[PDB]
Amino acid sequence: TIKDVAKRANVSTTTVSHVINKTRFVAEETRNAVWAAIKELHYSPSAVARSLKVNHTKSIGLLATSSEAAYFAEIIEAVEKNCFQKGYTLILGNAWNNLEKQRAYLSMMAQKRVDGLLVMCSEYPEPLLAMLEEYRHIPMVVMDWGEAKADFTDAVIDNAFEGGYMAGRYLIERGHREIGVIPGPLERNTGAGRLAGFMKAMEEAMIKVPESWIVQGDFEPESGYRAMQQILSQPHRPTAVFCGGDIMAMGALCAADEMGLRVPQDVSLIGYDNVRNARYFTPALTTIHQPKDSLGETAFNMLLDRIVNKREEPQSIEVHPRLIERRSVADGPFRDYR
Amino acid sequence: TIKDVAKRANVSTTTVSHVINKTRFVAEETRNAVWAAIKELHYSPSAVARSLKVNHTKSIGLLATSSEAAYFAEIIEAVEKNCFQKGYTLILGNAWNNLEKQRAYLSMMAQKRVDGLLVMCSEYPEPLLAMLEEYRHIPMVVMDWGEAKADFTDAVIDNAFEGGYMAGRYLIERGHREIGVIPGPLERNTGAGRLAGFMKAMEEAMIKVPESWIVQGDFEPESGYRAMQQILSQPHRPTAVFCGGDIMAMGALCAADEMGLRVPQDVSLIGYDNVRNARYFTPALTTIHQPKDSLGETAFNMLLDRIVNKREEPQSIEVHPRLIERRSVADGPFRDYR
DNA sequence: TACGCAAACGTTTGCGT
DNA sequence: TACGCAAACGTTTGCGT
Ligand code: HPA
Ligand code: HPA
Repeated sequence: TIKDVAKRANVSTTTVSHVINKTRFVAEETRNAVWAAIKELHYSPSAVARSLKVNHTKSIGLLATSSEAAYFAEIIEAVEKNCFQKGYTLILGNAWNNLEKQRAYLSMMAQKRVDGLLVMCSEYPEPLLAMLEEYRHIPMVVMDWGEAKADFTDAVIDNAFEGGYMAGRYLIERGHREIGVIPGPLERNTGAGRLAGFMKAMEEAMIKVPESWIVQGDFEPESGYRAMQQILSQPHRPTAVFCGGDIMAMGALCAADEMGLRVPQDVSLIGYDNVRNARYFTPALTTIHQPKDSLGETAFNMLLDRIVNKREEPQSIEVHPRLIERRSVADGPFRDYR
Repeated sequence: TIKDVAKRANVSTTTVSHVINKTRFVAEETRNAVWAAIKELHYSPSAVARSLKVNHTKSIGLLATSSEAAYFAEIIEAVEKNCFQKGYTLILGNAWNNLEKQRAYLSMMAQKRVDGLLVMCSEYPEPLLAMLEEYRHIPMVVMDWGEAKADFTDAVIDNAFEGGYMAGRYLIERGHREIGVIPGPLERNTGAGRLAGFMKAMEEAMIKVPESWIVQGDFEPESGYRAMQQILSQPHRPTAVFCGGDIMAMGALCAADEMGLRVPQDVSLIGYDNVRNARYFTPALTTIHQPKDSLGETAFNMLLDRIVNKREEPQSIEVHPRLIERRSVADGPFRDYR
């Protein structure tokens, strides 16, 4: 069709091209003439044709886990913002923690020739680390690890341990000594690592959380419901709960309510993520905030780098979590003795 | 690179192609040989090269409004599921109700040559109806209108009016006669149309909602907070509130709480959307459920049709909302007199 | 029986003059 | 000064034999 444009215009397609991408000087007269064509002809320059030549699609892929999840969801909208303002196109893909599903999108992606690869897989088994590294050729960053798992990728790191530690600390310094925890999947950084940070702060205070007081969640409100229920539903119960993430928290909240307990009056609860509307939880949720936005833009940024600046060596950037005091927490029994 | 494969293999690229797409018979012997190459050579067939020939990208675009929003978010994850299982690639794009932003992605999209176009723009001014129809050439469906605005598109329709009406009805039949409403943007179906459905049921009962009892929200919890606050914060207040959508509802909830009112003890409240975790709202939210999933798959489906079956005429499919009774509502003063 | 020749898809870009 | 010739990018596919 570029051939058609050049013809109504009586100029080479070579010309037509040039004006369309201001890649060389063209007489005004001519320049206009081209547009004239472009417009009546109702011309849309084929990006694939062009991609085929110039060798780059100007499009990138999000090999994510799932997008409905609050946490996720926000991280994405960010990444998207950055793609846009920097001309990039977004290819969203959810593997649902499914190897086959991953090997698939991974491939679809390579074939579709995405310029770089954004990776958010949550769990990362050897089997996955492997597939991932057969595409080391395509530039990519994994935006969800705690430490730098491989050498063939860039990494953004959240310090979800210092976060877990802040979480504990707060409770500790609030009067609390009988604490419970519902962590996320241990096969996940935001899961395991958060917990760990929490437990250190605890050992440091010689608080010993009883195993009957620690219940695994899956980051989904239902898991939160069940956990909290399991906790409060027992002879002896803590006065404070640390919840692996805000939506589970939102779950934990409900159940405590359905069991007629008061938050934070009867049970204090602190979560983690600082999700968009945790402030409208009831009560307004006190949590640890994860800089999802920065996390996103910081990821785009590294990728872009490797991309244009053709960087080879790996990189890793740390991002930092911070306490947000809302109102789901209250002074514990030992506050006055400190 | 296909040329490279055919060479290690000592066969025509023509061959190589054929085996890769089982498009004609190839001697086993040969067939294997090819793979052999494909594999060591570590070959990934270029989809763009191929797209250039076969004329179809096998990829589709979501010209959406925003993706973090609960409602939205879910609709998307659906659409994505369907793209995947049907080989399609997803291009997510948020125009944020910004014309320029829209004219942009719209174009990026056409140039990128998406096979069909999924449209979810929320507000739709003439200026937008126009741009949209300059791409009538690219197959597309708008999955967010109440009636069929244009003739150059397919349409999935939600009956958000029958929904608004159900909403009212419930309240009516529960003992309620002093009702309030926080609707979504009137420039939106889920906004206006829901309201309307609500108001009819009201006129039908000769309930007259006082204008000081109806407050616009923007579908965001903060708007909900403010509205509810505005309502309950006044001499005379209703005994029941209909909330244009679940997250705003979640907002309305909080504020009522911060004003020491009880839900549904002091104020009954019913929302709309039936968002993924409205069950974990506190109290468990009673709302109108919107079949987002079906809405999604139903959209993919129509598009696919036009796409493969090269359908020209427009179509429109209706989907239906339904009452979900949770516990944010209680019998009003007139329940016994019915 | 089983496979190749070669032109085409829609652009970009180096050497021209 | 201001523009074209023509080959190339990586595939697919019709006519062959
Ligand atoms: O894996 C996760 N899923 C959902 N929310 C989360 N917040 C932290 N990690 C996660
Ligand atoms: O426009 C909307 N935004 C967010 N949630 C919604 N639920 C219905 N309509 C909307």
